[PDB]
Amino acid sequence: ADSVRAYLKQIGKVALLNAEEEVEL
Amino acid sequence: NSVPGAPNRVSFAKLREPLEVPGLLDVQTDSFEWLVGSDRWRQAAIDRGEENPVGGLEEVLAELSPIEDFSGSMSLSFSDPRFDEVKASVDECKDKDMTYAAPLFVTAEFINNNTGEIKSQTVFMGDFPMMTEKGTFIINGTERVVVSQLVRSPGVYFDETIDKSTEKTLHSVKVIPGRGAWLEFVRIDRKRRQPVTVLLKALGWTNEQIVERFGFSEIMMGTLEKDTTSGTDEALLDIYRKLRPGEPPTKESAQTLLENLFFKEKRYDLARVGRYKVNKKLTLTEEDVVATIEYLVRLHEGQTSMTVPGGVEVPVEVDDIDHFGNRRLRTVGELIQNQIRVGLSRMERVVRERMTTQDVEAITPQTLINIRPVVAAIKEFFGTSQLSQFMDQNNPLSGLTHKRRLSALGPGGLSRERAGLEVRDVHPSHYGRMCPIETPEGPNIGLIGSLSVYARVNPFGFIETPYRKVENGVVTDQIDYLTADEEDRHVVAQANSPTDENGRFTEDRVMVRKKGGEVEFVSADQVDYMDVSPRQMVSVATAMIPFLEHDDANRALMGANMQRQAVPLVRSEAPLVGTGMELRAAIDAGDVVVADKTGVIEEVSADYITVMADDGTRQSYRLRKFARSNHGTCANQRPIVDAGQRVEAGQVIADGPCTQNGEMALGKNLLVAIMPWEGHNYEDAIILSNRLVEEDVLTSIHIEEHEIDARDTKLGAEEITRDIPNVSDEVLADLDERGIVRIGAEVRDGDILVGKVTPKGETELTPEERLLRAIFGEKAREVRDTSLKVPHGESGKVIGIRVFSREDDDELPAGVNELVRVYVAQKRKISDGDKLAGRHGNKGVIGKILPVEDMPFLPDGTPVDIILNTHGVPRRMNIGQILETHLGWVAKAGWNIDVAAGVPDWASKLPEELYSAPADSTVATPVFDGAQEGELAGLLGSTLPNRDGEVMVDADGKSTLFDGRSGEPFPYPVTVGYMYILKLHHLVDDKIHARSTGPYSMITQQPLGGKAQFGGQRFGEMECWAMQAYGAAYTLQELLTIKSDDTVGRVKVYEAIVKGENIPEPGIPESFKVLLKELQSLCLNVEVLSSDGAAIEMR
Repeated sequence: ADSVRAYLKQIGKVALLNAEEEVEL
Repeated sequence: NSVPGAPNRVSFAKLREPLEVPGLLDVQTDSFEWLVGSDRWRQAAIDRGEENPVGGLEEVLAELSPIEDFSGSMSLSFSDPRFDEVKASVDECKDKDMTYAAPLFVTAEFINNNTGEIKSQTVFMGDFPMMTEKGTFIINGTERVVVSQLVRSPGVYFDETIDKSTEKTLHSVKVIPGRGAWLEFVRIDRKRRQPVTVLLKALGWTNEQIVERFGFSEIMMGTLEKDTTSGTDEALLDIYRKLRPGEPPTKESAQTLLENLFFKEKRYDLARVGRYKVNKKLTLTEEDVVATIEYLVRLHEGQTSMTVPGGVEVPVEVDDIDHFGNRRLRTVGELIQNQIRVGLSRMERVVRERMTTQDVEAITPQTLINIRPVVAAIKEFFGTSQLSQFMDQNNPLSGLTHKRRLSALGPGGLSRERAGLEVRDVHPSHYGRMCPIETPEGPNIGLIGSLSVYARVNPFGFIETPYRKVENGVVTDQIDYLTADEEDRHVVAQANSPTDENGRFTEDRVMVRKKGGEVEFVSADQVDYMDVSPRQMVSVATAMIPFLEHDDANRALMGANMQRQAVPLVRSEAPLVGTGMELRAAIDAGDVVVADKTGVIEEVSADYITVMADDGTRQSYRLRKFARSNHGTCANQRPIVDAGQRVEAGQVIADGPCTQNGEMALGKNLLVAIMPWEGHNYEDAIILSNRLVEEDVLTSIHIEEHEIDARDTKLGAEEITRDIPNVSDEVLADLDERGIVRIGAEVRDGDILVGKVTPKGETELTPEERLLRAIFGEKAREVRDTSLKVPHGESGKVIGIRVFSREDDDELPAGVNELVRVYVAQKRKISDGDKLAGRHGNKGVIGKILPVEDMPFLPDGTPVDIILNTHGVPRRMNIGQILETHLGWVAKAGWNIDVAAGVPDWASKLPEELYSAPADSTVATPVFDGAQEGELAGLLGSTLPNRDGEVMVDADGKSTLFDGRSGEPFPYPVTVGYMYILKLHHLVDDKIHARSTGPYSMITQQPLGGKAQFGGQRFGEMECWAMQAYGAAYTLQELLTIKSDDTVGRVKVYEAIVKGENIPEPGIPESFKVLLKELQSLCLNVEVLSSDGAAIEMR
């Protein structure tokens, strides 16, 4: 119902990188 | 009586007060003393009750301590609140526009669990507004009152509502906490479609436990039998998606959701009220949520007793939200506590987060603490809150009832519009607690009420009433204060039941009140408690209506409201026929000067009064003199004592605005004639003797405050000055050097008070204006004239002046260099159009005032002061006003018995020592034991003379009046007497308004209403209807175009009247042009088309 809840749902679907991937990207 | 200097006012009361009226300002002082927890409150709760008293401040400070992040690595702890001496005195604050406050100090301990170090720091929370002796606060210089709010106490309350369809029975239970989501039977957080069984498994209880605990409940088994939830974790999931839709859950989140919602103390707030309510009736415990459902099933089944599975037995019955046992009443201390709690929790947020980004070991109690939100809560509570009001003072009585008012509106309570008439109706438990006869007439009826005379507030917020317990038909001296819950427990004997010798039941049977409350008649056998006295139910103002018992509650309510509406007279004469309260209501108001130590008077000046105590100590009291009150009445005080006089503790040294010799005087005693007179007093109108003008008996003073400031402007600095750009030296004739009106000057409408000037430019003068400048040589001045003048329709003498300058050290908001306040005062003679009234709800305007020559006048040649119309009296059920009219004559002329030989039959029941009173003696008839009809007649014959031995009034309370106009007598005997009538705060000078042209509104060009703006009258929807029914098109058009909204047409019409030309044709109302523009802004294309040519342009 809430607009911030909506935005958190989507940013939650991605996955946190570790140090190695950040370098990779 | 029992008051040292009490004047002698004889009473007809046939009973004896077993209990003095309590200090009736107490409700305010106790609530506050609890919050601040001064030793005065310490001793109170130590000498009785619990042994660990916790002040409100400490109580909310315990909740904070400690502050610990998720790591628990650091802990910020609070403790030991401290107050310094008050910054400035009350008098100083009201003058300087500051708030009466004590700075608060706290000890903040920050601990690092890793390093084990301690940092102790003293912290300044802010200036904490204190409470005056009178129960008020001074907030930014204005005296304000915090009214106590009525609320639903936390607890489990059940309601039985018959099915709108099946007609079958249903409950329907609710649980309301201090804070957190509320549940209803499981419908939770306003989520329907929830079976009560699915959650019982969510705790982890297996179904056999349901079959074990449910037991006799049939729908308890059928609900689990119908419910399809299999497993305790699967039910938490059906609860998780209904409570938190949109978020996919986790077994860590699914379990903690229920635990965190209620059981956890942080999210769900156990109330001391709620904790106490249900603990006896049955934070939140799983044990408690089971007993809830258990209580419910054993209600719809019809059993009256529930023995918990492991608990103790209590009645199973419906609960009433209007019963005062379930209704508090959050007092001022608590209303402050709650606002402090909010301020701390907002600070805890910055304390918690601050710890994370602050370099560790560099954090101190101060660096984590930012006090902005704590003081803001207080300041923002006193301003803008509906429970914090500007004290209502036109008379001591108005002020005294403002405190003691309890209203159900405000934050934390129902809105005025939503609540139905069930809460407005008087409940049987209001008896002796909240006065039923006193409330507003407007659509606040029943939402606002005043606390009763003997009522007293409980530490938990429930009102208690004093009672005297009876045992075996004998009423003891034991006086026990009972709440509404314990009053339903017993049988309350009627206040007046005949007393027997050393005391006991005399009358065969006793008047009693049951727990219905349902009244009953039983013998002296079964009673427990009795009423402390009549008028327990009544409030202070209500208790001040003589012959209250004779007036319908309708007119009584009006009568109470209008007493607090009166205005102090210059002379302030006390009521000839009074009731009990006048004495004690004036001293407890605080507008009278009382001595706190026995002693003698050293000096008496109009300015101050000093007394030399027997203690050797020296006390002095500065007198309020012509002080302007909140609404403009006059607070002037006068000393009633002389130099040599001895005096006793608690006596009355000086009279206040409405008081005489210690008792409330809200009006004057006037000679009344009840005949209709030549169609002048008609339809509630009143006529007056011009005597009341010549002799200033109804005269009263009034004081207005005018204010102007000189600030810094982008184009320069404003300067208060005597130089005005265009004026004659005459207008300035009353200004001093600086340009402010001289003290003692006389000021008319439009006169200058404070001259001021502000920079202007670039001007671009009109050519026609620049030519006259050259001719008469007056340089166009550099600055516009913005100056303080007296409002239209006002006048008086200049009393005092207050100047605050930035040049002088002083103080002021940024930008303001100089502030000057001017106080104007005027004597207002009683005027035709002013509103008068008696204590019985009888009100009317003055319709005429006649020369004392032509008035109904007694055989003595004594003119009557007021003529009241006969017709208004009979139909209004206020007939008490006729009684006091008779008694008024009695008390004025004196009387004798009735003896010898013996005392007559009527006096037997019985006036005691009342057999004789001299002329002018004052009387008191307490409301519910007053004089009685028999006793009036016996007194009505008594006593001559005027001077000569002739009698002016018969045993009917009538006399032969001579018309002062024709000189012939009036054919029939007319009722005369003395009535107590009050002057009321609706005055013609204030209510007469007129406008031709004036300011117009910015967005709409309409004239702006109100007298401040010089405004015009609103011609409304309903007025236009009337105009249309008449078929007056040109009148209607006129009012709506060239008389308001037509910007060219209104200036033309003026141009036409001044040239005597015809009034021109009207144009388009500006408001309509605005409407088109507002519809365009919604993306609505609105075109005004002619027959053609299609689109017309508004321009």
